[PDB]
Amino acid sequence: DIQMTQSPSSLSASVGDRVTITCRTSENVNNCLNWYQQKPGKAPKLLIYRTSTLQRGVPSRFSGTGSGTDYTLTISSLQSEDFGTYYCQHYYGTPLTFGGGTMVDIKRTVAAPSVFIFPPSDEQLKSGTASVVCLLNNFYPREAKVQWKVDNALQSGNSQESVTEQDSKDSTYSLSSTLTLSKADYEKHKVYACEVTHQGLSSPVTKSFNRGE
Amino acid sequence: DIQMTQSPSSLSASVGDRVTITCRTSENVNNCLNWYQQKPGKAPKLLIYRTSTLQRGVPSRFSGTGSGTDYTLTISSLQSEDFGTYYCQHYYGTPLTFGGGTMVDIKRTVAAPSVFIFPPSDEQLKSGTASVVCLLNNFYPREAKVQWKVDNALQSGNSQESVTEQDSKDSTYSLSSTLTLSKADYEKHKVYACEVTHQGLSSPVTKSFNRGE
Repeated sequence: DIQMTQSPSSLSASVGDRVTITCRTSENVNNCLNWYQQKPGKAPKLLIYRTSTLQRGVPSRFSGTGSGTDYTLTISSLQSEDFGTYYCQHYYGTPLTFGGGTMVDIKRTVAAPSVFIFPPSDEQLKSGTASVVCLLNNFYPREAKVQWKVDNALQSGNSQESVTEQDSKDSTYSLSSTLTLSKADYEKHKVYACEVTHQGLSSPVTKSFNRGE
Repeated sequence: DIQMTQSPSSLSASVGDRVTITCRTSENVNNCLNWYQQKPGKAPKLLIYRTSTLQRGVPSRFSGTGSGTDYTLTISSLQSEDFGTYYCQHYYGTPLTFGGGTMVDIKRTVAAPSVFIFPPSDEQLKSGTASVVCLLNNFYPREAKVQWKVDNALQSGNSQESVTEQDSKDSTYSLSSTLTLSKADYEKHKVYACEVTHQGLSSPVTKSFNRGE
C-alpha cells in the first residue's frame, strides 16, 4: 500500500532537451521500481526495471537512477517518438502500485485549429443513420473543446471524439468529432453547428450548415 | 459411459390413449433413473425420480416402473397439454447420461400449411433494415421445410424460424420464417420467395412478390 507521486504531472520540451521525471514513494521500495511508456490506445511498454536496467530494445538515451524513496527517469536527448505518458511502478510487496503518470510531448508555438464540418452523405442517409463530422486540424496544445448545436440547442451524449498522436513533423494534433443521429431525428432539424474553443483562438469558432441547403 | 436408448423416438396419440415409453440402458442402472418433460424453448421439468416416485404437482396419469436395464414411463390417459419431449436420465455413478428423448404430441389428420409472404413495411425500410416474413399457418405434422430464394438464389444463414406450441383446439402448428437483410442488399434484388415442403402438399408451394410491385 505504498503511495507513489510523480513530478511533474505534465511536461513539454524540445527535441534534444534533457528530461528528468521524479518518482517518490511513501516508503522505501529497495530499488524495486520500474518505468513504463504508454502511447494512446496502447498498453504500457516497459522501459526500465530494477531502477536502472534497460529493457531489451530500449534506446540508451533512457536511464534510471535512485534509491530508497527517490527515483529518477532521465531522457538525455528528447526525440519526437518519446511522447506519451510515463509511469513508475514498485513491486516491493503487494499491492503493486503505479504512479499517477507524467505526460510528455514536443513543445512548439500555439497553433489554432482549422475547423471543418461535414454533412452526412446521401449514401448514409439511405441506411437510416446520419453522422455529422467536425474536424479540428493541426492544432497545439492538445487541450481542445468541441460542442455540437442542433438548431442552437446544445447536444450531449450523442457524439464521440478521436485524436491523432502528435505529428512527427509539425508537432500538432488533429481531432474529429462525430455527431450520430437517426435519420428521423436528423430530418426534423435544420441548422447543424460545431463550436470549437482552443487557447489559440481569440474567440470560439463555429462551423455550421443548413440541412438541404 | 452408460448408454441409454429411448423408444420410440417420436410418438403421436389421441387424447385418452395409453402411452408407453421405454428407456433401455446398456448396463445395470440400479433404479437410479429419472424422467423429465421438456416443453419447446423451456428447461426440462422433473416428472419422476428414483424410477417410480412422482414429483409434487405431477398428475397421477404419469407413472414410472422398471429395474435393471429396462424402465418405462406410462401416460394412462394422454392429455393435450402432455406434448413435449420426454427424457430419461440415470445417476448410477458418473458420467450422468440422458436418453435421446421421445417427442410426444396429439395425433390428427395431416393439414397442409397455409403460406403467406409479407414484404418489409415502408416504416422499416426508412430505418435501414428489411425483414421479409413467411408464415406457415395451421399445419400438421410438425415436420416442415422453408427455403428462401432471392432472385432464384438459395439463401443461407440470414433467416430465423419460430414455432408456436401445438394448439389445444385443432392440434396444429404455426411457423414464421424471417429473412433479415440490409436495405442496400434488399434494394438490389427483385423477386423474393419462400418455398415450403410439407407432407400435406402434393408439391412444394412457393409464395413470392416483386419488390416495388
